Amino acid sequence: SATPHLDAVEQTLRQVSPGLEGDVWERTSGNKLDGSAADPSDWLLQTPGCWGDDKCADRVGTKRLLAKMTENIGNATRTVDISTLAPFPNGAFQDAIVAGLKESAAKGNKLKVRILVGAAVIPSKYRDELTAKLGKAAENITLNVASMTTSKTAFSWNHSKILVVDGQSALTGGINSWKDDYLDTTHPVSDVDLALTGPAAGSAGRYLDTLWTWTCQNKSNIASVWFAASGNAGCMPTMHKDTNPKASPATGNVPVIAVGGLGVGIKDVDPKSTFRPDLPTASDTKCVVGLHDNTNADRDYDTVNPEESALRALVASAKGHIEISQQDLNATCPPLPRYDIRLYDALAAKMAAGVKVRIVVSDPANRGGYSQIKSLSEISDTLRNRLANITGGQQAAKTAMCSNLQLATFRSSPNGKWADGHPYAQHHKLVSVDSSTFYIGSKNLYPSWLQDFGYIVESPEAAKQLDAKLLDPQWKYSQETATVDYARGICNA
Ligand code: WO5
Repeated sequence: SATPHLDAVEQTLRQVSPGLEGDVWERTSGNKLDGSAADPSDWLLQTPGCWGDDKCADRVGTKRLLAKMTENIGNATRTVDISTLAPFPNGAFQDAIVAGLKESAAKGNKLKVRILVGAAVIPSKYRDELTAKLGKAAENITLNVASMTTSKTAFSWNHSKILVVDGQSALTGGINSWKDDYLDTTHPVSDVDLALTGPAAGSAGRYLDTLWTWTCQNKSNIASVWFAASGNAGCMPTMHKDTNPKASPATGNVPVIAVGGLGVGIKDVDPKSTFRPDLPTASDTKCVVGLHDNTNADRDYDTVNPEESALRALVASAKGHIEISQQDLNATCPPLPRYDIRLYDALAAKMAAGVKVRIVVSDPANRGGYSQIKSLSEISDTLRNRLANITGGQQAAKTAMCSNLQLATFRSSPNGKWADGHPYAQHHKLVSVDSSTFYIGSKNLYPSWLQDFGYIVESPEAAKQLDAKLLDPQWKYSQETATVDYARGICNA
């Protein structure tokens, strides 16, 4: 196979969540990473993209992200489908959406549009604001806007950040459309989306139909859903299926696995799954005895959240090296368990076999929204303890870890903080293996029980562009904070 990593992941997903294939996860061929002729790596919609400069003067990343949002929407002929985490898009994010919608309306197109947010008056106000800003272009648009909560007790609601146009183009990643955190600030959050086209955009459209089908079903229950539409328009549970081809056109040669999760409160189990996991044991992840742990001790939860298993399978597929860039690997407990045991066990299995692991997280000084640990020791201790189970003791665990781990906090320039004195915040949900296959999406590696979505792309060419444009500049500046770095013999943990 040309695609050993996807092959492995796909075999896992089909055992975990067979009934969700097509809708919540899906393998496709024939896609394209959607970069420009001039800078073919600029499918990689990183922000801010001001490497080396503690003042972030030239934000080539941000500029390209907003331009690409506008360009994709402006090319719509039928549908625009947006999900994010509340608040609703504002600032220049909202401006980009408005500009795109006006452009499409001026090219003669009549559009259906869905905008869905997860959250803990807002929707109708956002609809009205958008409608006002569109002017005459609003006459062309059938709009649905909604906020939703699927479980109050599991803190479950939409967390995906997706923009799909005509079922053909898709932008997704970790970026919320929040002007204060990303744009109008001298300490912008560092994050990444990707832009693709092809059948894998269809996959995202079918994922969004899954969420909207639940949302429209629950639209009269105020505790669950707040819905607003333009004119006399109804809720559109299946806009994608109804408006776009099931057979999405091919655009390139890139193979992709789309994968998401349904969180808690949409669907409790995949009734088709016969998955029978070995559930790891004995860790110190559950800080309190009362907590129900969906991440580590709920088989049914896995079957409706294939993304957790997909990310653990991506790690397990690595033959040489794994790079992980996250806000955090660990969650705040309560209400969540501190870590995903199976993920740390998969990383430990890899280091024990000499596969190199790099983890870069957000500076704990953020705490200090954008960090959930006090110290990198909270990561290294856990990896060491899980390594001890398979290397025969704590000493052999520490040696394996020091010979195979790079663990650090993020910086984007030579300075320990931004020039304005605020720590760098990082929010990527990024995993790359073997300079071959990578995940970009909204699903954090720390325990979380939300509706999420992302893509796993197997393309050494694209993975090399990801190295040059993101992971290499990240390590260049971030390596100075490392507590463990096998490449320089640092072992302070
Ligand atoms: O949008 W998210 O965990 O990646 O709530 O900060």
